[PDB]
Amino acid sequence: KPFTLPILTLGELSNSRFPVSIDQMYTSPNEVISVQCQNGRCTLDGELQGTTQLQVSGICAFKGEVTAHLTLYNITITNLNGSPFDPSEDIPAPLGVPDFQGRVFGVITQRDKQNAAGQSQPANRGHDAVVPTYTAQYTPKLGQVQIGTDLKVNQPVKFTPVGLNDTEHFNQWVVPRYAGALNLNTNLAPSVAPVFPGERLLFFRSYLPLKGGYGNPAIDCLLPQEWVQHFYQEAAPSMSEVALVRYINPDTGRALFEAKLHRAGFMTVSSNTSAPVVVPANGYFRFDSWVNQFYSLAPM
Repeated sequence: KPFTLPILTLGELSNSRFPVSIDQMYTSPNEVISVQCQNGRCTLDGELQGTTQLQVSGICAFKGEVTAHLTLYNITITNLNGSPFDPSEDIPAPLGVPDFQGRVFGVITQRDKQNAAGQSQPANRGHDAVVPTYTAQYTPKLGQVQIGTDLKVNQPVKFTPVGLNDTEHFNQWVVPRYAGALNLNTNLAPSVAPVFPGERLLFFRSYLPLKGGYGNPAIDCLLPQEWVQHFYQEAAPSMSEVALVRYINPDTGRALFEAKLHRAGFMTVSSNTSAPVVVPANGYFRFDSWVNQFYSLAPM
C-alpha cells in the first residue's frame, strides 16, 4: 500500500501533545538537538508509541478516583476508558497523560457513582485544578497523581486540560518520572534527532493558554494528531528510513520547501534559523518519494 499524508492545511491540524489547534510550524532552537516526547508518537507505518492514543480528548487528560482529601487531592488514575490501570502494562504510563514538566491547568469534574434517595440522577461537582508533573507526587505509572484545587473520596473524576497554570517549571522537553525518582521510565518512544549537519527539527507548534502570569508558552509536537490518526488507519509499509515530503501551494502546484519525514515519525529541514515558518494558508505537505539519510535537503 502506498504511503500518504492526509490532505490538511495548517488551520486543520491539531497538536498531538496538548488538545489545541496548531498555530505555526517552527524550526527547533539551537539548544534543542534531541527530544523524546511521548505523546504524538507514531511510526510512518502506523504503530503508536509512548503514551500516544488516538483521541484528542485523551491528550493530557485523565480519569480516576479520588482516594484522599488532604486543597490537595490524591487521585488513583485509570485508563481513559475507565478500566483499571495495570502498572505491569508495557507502556510508560496510562495513554494520554502529560509528557512534559509543568503545572497543567484544567478542570476536575466528578459525577457520583450512585443516585441519592429521591434523585433520578447523580450529584455533580467540579473545580479548577492544577496537576504538577515535575514533582514526586506525579506517579501515573504507579497509578497515582496529586492535584490542587470539595471533592468526594471514592467517586470518579475526569480531568479536562485547558492550559498551564503559569510557566513555572514548564520544560516541554523534559519527560516526567512517570513512576517517580526510584524507577526508570519504561517502554518509552525513542529519542529523535537530526543526524545530517545543518538540519534541525521541524515542529508543529501551539501557544498554550495560561491561567495567570506572564508568558506565551509553546508546545511543539513532532506529528499533528491527524497524521498519527492517518498513519494508524493506512498502515502503509515504510520502504526506507526517510520519506521526502514537499510543502505544496495547491493553486500553483509548486513546492515551497522540502523536508525529511523519518520512519520513526518526525521531520527535519535544512535551516540555519529557529523561527516560525511563514507559509500560505492553503498549503500542505505531500509525500514525494522514499530517500535515505544521505539525501541533502534544499535550504528553506
